[PDB]
Amino acid sequence: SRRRVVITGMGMLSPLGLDVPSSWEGILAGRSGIAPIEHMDLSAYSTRFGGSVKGFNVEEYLSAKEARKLDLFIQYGLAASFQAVRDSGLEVTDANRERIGVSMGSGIGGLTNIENNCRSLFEQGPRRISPFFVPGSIINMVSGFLSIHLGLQGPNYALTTAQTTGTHSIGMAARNIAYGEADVMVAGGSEMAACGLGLGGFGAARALSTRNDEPTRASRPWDRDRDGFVLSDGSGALVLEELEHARARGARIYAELVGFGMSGDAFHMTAPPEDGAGAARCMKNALRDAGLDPRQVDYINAHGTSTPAGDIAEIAAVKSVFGEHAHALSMSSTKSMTGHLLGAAGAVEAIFSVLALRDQVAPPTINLDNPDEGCDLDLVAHEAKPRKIDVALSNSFGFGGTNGTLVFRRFA
Amino acid sequence: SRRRVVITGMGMLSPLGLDVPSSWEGILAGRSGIAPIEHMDLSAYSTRFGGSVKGFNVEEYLSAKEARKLDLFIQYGLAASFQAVRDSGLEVTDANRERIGVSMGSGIGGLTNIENNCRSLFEQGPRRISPFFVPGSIINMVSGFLSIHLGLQGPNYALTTAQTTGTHSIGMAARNIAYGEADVMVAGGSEMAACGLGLGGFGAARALSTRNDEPTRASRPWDRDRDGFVLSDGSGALVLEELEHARARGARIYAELVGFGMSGDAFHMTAPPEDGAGAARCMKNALRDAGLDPRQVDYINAHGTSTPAGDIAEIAAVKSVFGEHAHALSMSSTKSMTGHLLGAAGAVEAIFSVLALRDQVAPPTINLDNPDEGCDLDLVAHEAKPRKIDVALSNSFGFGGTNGTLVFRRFA
Ligand SMILES: O=C(c1ccco1)N1CCN(C(=O)C2CC2)CC1
Ligand SMILES: O=C(c1ccco1)N1CCN(C(=O)C2CC2)CC1
Repeated sequence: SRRRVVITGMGMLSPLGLDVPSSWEGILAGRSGIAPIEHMDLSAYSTRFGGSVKGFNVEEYLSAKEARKLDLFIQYGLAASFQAVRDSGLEVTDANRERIGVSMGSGIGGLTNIENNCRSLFEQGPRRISPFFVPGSIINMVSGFLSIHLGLQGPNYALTTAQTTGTHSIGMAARNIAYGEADVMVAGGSEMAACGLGLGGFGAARALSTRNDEPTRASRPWDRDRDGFVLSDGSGALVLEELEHARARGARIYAELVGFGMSGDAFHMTAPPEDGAGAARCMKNALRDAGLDPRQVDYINAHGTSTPAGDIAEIAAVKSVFGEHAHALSMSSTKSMTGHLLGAAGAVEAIFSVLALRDQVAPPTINLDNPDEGCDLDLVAHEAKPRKIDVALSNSFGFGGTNGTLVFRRFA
Repeated sequence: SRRRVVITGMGMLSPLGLDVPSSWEGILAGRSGIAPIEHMDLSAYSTRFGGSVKGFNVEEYLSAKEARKLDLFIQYGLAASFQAVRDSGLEVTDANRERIGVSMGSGIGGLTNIENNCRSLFEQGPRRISPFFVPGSIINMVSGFLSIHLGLQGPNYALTTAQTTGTHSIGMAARNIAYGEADVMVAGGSEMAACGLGLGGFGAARALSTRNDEPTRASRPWDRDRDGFVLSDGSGALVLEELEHARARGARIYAELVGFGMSGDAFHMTAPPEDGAGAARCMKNALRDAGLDPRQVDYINAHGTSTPAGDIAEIAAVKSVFGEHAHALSMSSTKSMTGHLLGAAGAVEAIFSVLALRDQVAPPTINLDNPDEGCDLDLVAHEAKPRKIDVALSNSFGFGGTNGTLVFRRFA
């Protein structure tokens, strides 16, 4: 019968910092992690900025020997995973290694490595492709390498649900624990899509902000002058743990994971429906799963990508689900500061939702100078808002019409 | 408690055929689908052959214009999915569409599209990258496009666990039904990795057979002259359905899905342990999940990839799990005929396991001319073996040490 799931450890790389506390400091200060990209020449591209991880030192985590085999998205996912395991205080033993698994996902995986190898193939032939090309680029190798390095023998898998990946990974990993398939899961996502193919591909779709001359102002969820999402890199990982398992070892518990929803829009390959119908179905599934009155929701970490259609769909969904209570809750987009970490967005936003519960503060939506038509909720414009938060919801929506919602609440 | 899950529809593209019955006729005749790869200059490559899908006509499923947006692996996954839904006779309505979801996966997704868009980017710059590059290449777009086309609003996700994908996809979809999160799921996997990048990438790891002179003899699981796997393309999809839901509409039930195991080896990025400890844990987990004694197993569809270490690991795991019963079951590798469909392997092999139950016949391991040291089980060498089969297992092992086992039983 269904067990309770709590969060005992968190880990992160983001455009705002190389761990959770540094990133969260940035979030509560309204700081932008968006800047012109330095790691390649984008003069031919329509978008030349994004949210890069700054000063990542893989030698805090991995031998130079292992690191050279791995795409940046795998390095970032292992960094966040290792942080989360250390933060949890969990000791892996022969007694518990079969009950600890991992589900770290990605939207696009090792696109930098794949591009570099494609260049080698075309210019120099197949004998110049790296022997590590497949295992060093494939999405499941965060799960795989973490399992090998820590000796985790529980369920081992990876999701890829585009911009919903991190939210789905955490929710499904919680179900594994709830249903008795594991006692502990490391779950989240990682992404590093800032190669020519990534910036070029989203650029070809005209999906990205082109505010090159003012990158920190580009991500402006619900602002009338928004012109698309900002591409960002990084990782989030949580240690999810069965409640009695955590209590038995005297774990520090950040919060309880009480609800998870999924739904499909069944609408369009890339566009969310204007009325947010699929997002509303997803949130209602999540709130029913948590056994909650919708009026218990205090804070929503929105998907809030800074696209014209997505941002207004989310207002329409939140009004549909919460009715008059839509005017009492606080909803913000931390993507205003971090940009869109794609498959890692739901993982870092789950962590920000847990810290909102820990610190009783709604992070701001920076850049919200002129809320658009109908964007008249408490969107925490400009500055962090201390407030009572017992229940926090984190939403994600992705290509293929795929929706996820996590519901967290305070634990005492 | 848990609801029962049955298989009511199946769909496939394989190197043996453009549907399930043609593919299965090839399997029971011991036919090879392996041949030199056409319309591609593989002179510079150490492997020049594989399992291609022959004569696929996407316009039976999609308009030319919608097909142009999608990588071949997505086309293949949608073909199998549409076949499976047609075969099930399910009618989607407003009363059930929130209870019908999708989990179609892939191991390495849209290599062909990545190759072609790299070519554009390198020769012409980023403004010639297709607008459809991202949504037409990402792994979750089989689930996405299928849900849009059929109006499915249930759980919508995608796994990517390398060579384990199709097995994990089916098993997790069965959990969604068992635990009441859906009444129907379409689940399975698809793969098209015969580009330069797939053959080049696996070739750089020296993982592939190089038997260019006799491609039909290349895939020879447990044979002493095996020299690595054969890369193949295609897709498998099953309609999974709650038992009372299937009985109520008079569905034709192929078999029951009674068990699912996962485990991580935590051993090595690409190599399984010689003793098959991880595969043994996974099979024991799946039999425990089914409430079955090892003695009740009649037929195993091995992973049986034709690699030196993988094939012998599986013999060790089967001896370990089954003890005095290990010689009484039959175990075969249909990869001897189909080659290795990577993330689609577990999907087509689940279908072959279900048909072994329907037809009371173990498919052959072709090319097993000289069994290797210790390969002394009943590996169904050369020719199909009619026999009693009440319980059939299908095993998958992949990069990262990820394992999956499905347990099927006859239904009456
Ligand atoms: O949790 C870990 C960790 C686990 C295994 C190896 O490192 N760390 C150390 C590395 N960190 C930093 O460098 C902080 C940014 C300053 C973050 C905390
Ligand atoms: O989803 C994507 C993608 C990148 C750009 C557009 O879509 N990728 C591709 C490459 N993949 C792989 O597994 C690597 C090849 C080995 C799967 C994930």
